[PDB]
Amino acid sequence: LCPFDEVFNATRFASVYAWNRKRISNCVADYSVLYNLAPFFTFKCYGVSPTKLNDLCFTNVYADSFVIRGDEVRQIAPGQTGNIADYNYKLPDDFTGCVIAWNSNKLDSKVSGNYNYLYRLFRKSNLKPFERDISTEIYQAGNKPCNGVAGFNCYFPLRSYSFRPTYGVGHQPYRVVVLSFEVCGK
Amino acid sequence: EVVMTQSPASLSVSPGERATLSCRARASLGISTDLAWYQQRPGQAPRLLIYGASTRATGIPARFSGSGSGTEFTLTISSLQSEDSAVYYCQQYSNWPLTFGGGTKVEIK
Amino acid sequence: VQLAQSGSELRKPGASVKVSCDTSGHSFTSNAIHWVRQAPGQGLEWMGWINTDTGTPTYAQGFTGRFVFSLDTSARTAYLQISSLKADDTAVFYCARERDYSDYFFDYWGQGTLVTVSS
Ligand SMILES: *[C@@H]1O[C@H](CO)[C@@H](O[C@@H]2O[C@H](CO)[C@@H](O)[C@H](O)[C@H]2NC(C)=O)[C@H](O)[C@H]1NC(C)=O
Repeated sequence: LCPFDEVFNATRFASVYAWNRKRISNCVADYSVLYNLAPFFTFKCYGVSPTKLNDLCFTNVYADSFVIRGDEVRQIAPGQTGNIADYNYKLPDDFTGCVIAWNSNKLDSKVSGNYNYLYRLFRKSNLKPFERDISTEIYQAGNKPCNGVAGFNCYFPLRSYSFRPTYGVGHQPYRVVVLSFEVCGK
Repeated sequence: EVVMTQSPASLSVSPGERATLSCRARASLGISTDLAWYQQRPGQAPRLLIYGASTRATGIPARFSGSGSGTEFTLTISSLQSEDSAVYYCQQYSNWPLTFGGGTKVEIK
Repeated sequence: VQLAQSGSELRKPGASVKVSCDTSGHSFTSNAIHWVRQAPGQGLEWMGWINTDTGTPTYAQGFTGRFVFSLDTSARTAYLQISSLKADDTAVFYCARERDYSDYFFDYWGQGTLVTVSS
């Protein structure tokens, strides 16, 4: 069988700018374990109907996992724009796969503020699909070169989410797992 | 769930001799050094020996050295004393069926 | 490192048992306090955890339905509920609390509460 429970149930999820990518190959993928779980608040699939996953075979399955807030969960979709889509994680316009997200307020939020999750705020250009940019070079927002020193018009590209339990539903952390298809179901 | 096969199930080694304890986990993708070693002397509650694959907890003597990464893990105790005769468990803080090992009963000759 | 729990308790089969775990002895930068069950002869079994300051409990595969985790009004002492006790439910229930946040190993352990189901 395929190690889905090594992906969805993992204790450590990476920040969105440094999203993980887990190979799933040479296994039987039973996707019915995904449908029949109470907490999965977004099982969205593009190009494949969710109910027909058990009848299809794929050569590879890649599971990208990261943590964002509820307000940018809609940003994980083909042809979407914004901070997560443009600077952190871009899905191709011809994306074939499923995007799975669920609220993890009890696991990723701390009353004093969980600063452990980062996102990229500034970048020279939009990310290509499935491209990862872990560089933390000082972004030059103006004309005077930064020379690696932050300050005026010299912003560090990464910001902290600051997850707390008392935040609203849109501001609570959401754990997102993106399945890429292009491993036979049974 | 991640299931440990902690072996040997019971050691019996002389004092002053290295005791190697192994904890293999049935994880397809591996754990990647997310293992914790506990020690439960008869009576008292378990004591955290080694968190992570290698680094030891505060107050733990240098004898308890950990090793391993991914799937095969190994704990070694150098220069055993009479107070190291206990039961050693291994835990994965990787997924969220947090599972302890079967335990190894270390005995001093 | 020696979280104070409740003492040993004898309960007839089918009754309910109240296991406490005082945690106010130290200062913890963590929101999770975990419960571990140890059989009288077998090894350690992870029961689950309850989210401090949120009160949301999480249970393992085999420790759901009859096992209920609860907190205090001050969110310091965590209580454990076992209902419809069977003759095979006798065990030592350890209360484990992690030192740092998102460090899911248990540096701090309770003394252990042994429930006995007999007559
Ligand atoms: C992740 O772990 C949870 C347990 O915490 C799994 O949930 C269980 O799933 C089985 C079926 O696979 C059910 O019979 C149980 O009732 C579920 N328990 C709970 C508490 O929900 C979950 O299946 C795991 N994730 C995956 C992808 O397997």
